[PDB]
Amino acid sequence: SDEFDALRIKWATLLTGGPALDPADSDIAARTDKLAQDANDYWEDMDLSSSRTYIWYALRGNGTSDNVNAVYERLRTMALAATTVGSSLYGNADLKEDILDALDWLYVNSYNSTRSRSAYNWWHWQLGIPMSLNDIAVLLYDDISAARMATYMDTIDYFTPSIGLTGAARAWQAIVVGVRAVIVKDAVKLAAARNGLSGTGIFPYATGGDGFYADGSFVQHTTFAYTGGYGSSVLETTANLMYLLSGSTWSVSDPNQSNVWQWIYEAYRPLLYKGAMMDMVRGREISRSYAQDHAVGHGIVASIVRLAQFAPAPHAAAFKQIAKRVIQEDTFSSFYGDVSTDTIRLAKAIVDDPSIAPAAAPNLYKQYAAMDRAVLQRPGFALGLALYSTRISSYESINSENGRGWYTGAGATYLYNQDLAQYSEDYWPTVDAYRIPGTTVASGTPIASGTGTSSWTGGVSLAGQYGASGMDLSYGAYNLSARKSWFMFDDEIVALGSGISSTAGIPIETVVDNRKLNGAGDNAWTANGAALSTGLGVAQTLTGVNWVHLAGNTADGSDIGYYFPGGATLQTKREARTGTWKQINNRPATPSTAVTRNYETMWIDHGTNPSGASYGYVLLPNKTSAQVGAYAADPAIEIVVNTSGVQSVKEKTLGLVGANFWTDTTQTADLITSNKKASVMTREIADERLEASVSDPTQANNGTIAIELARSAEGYSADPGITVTQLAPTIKFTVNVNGAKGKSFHASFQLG
Ligand SMILES: [Ca+2]
Repeated sequence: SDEFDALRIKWATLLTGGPALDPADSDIAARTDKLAQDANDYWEDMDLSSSRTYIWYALRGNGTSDNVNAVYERLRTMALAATTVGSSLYGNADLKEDILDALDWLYVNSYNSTRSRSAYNWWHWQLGIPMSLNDIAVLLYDDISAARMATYMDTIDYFTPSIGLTGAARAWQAIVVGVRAVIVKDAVKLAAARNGLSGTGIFPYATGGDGFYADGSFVQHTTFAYTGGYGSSVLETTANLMYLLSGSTWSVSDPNQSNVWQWIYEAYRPLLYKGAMMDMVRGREISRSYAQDHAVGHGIVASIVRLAQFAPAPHAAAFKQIAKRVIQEDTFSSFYGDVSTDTIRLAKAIVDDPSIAPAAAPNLYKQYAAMDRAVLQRPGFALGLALYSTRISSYESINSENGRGWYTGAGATYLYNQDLAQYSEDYWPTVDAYRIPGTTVASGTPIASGTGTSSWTGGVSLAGQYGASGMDLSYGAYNLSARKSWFMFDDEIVALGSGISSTAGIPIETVVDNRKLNGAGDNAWTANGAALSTGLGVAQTLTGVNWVHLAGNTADGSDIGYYFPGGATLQTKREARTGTWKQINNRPATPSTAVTRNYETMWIDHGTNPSGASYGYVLLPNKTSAQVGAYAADPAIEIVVNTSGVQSVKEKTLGLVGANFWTDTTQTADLITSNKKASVMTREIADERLEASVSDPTQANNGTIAIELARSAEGYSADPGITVTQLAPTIKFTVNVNGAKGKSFHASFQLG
């Protein structure tokens, strides 16, 4: 034997779980049965005639990349079932041979070097198919003759002989070149595969373009927030290749590989909520039925488990603790239910190890400035905010996918609570895409896929504990502008809207919320203390509303409260909406089955052609009806200002004052004065100290932000970049934001 055979067997185990794959393990056996069934189902439908014109009738068309890719996937599934201990197909020679004959038929009639490397869809021809074929070759290696291996591997080398792309594509090329290298035993190619990981969009942090950013963000395709879509792919592929090579002659030696640990801590951990990977960072993949938030999260944990296998201390350990917690948290979808048998094996080992304790749940406010995203994690809930600007696109839609993604990133708020299923169970193909929670739009009117014309999108973070975001709205498809802010405190989030103006001639509205209800659509809900009808199909206007309470889809942990300072008039409707995934993902393989989900939708009508309109509401997660009423009677927050010049909210109980200044002119919000566009938050501890965080969300200020605070200080300390010019009678300092890329600068002043 040689180190190649050693590596080959290493990858094979990664695919099957290995010989020690305890078939007695409940979950393993369950997974191995689902596997064997799918294989049997395909095998029984195969056209085994030597004169066949296709492998499967439902996937015919030797030139349709979508179909060919699917054909290879099936053959891959069949191979696994034929090589996974415990499978009812393990070692079945007939299956093995039928699979190899299929590959030969495909080589002759579809996948070979006479085809164009760039024919639609190039992705299938260069990455998708090779990844499946390599896996098959590795699994049925022993039963593959030289003559056959040649046709398989020679074809892959033709389509993808090297690594030259970036981000996910580059990683996919690396794993393609790598596994083939192990198969044909090409040390040169194998080394190139290893080096591939050091390229753009992978190990090294990006300061622009595709890749992981130092602030935790992930971008793909230049302007799209993609941590949970393409980022998940880079993570999975990077983890699989690193683990494979680890300890071998071609182990990854690039020091930047430690960046990988940060992706988990900073890029993923904050965007996970009890097993779900937030959709706001999944791009057009939200329109994929097989990749709903929990299915995706399970994939990310699988990757964390893969890294735990070779990562150094104290990372391997932390990875296990994070994985454990997530697996225990997700009571919607069994983590073991949709991951590899090897993942299950390595995961059960972590979960069943009493010495490993579940990591603490994240608790913070984080500003993903590089990708116009922000997140708040608290006990019982998490709020995700998706924005867009001149740097980040509204939404992505290519290959007929995500056709209604319009407002999924235009000031859209995503609330995560104990209703783990909220965004899964066909939320995307049924929800009214024109009414994404938190957004302000021209009623029933879409917008284009692309960046905006405003750079003021981002926010400030106060020690990662609290924060505030803002977005300068101005759509290109039609006329509509506004200043939208969000202030994230401890148990509430305050959304402010000002200067909402339009000449479009289309009724303008701001969505307070749009939640998928229980199967019966009978969730109880109240307004000002009076129960509201729970019937489906009923529309109703609520006038002079101070507060609304909506009972969650779980006995507790998912209720949502809404407080309206100064009262409001809400337009609402509870209805059963029908749709199909094909409607938002028009690809041949997409299921067209109809689904029906219930929704409670609430929004503010700003009328047609409003001028300087505004709004203000507070999201009170998990509070009961009584608690919302109690809050409403003596609210913890207070709106300091809500003009097109400055939006400011104070949180009385915490001594917090947040303010978003929208212009480059001196303005004042409570104790805070700023001379330029800025996002600011202060925390005042009576007669002791005043904390302050400042950021330039535009990421375009090449000088400073001059801030003044209406308090007299004795002393201070501040992050580099900040220069204090005065402490008494008032606090004055400037913030050097040239090249800050939307980061927050902190300062703490000793009052006295
Ligand atoms: Ca509070």
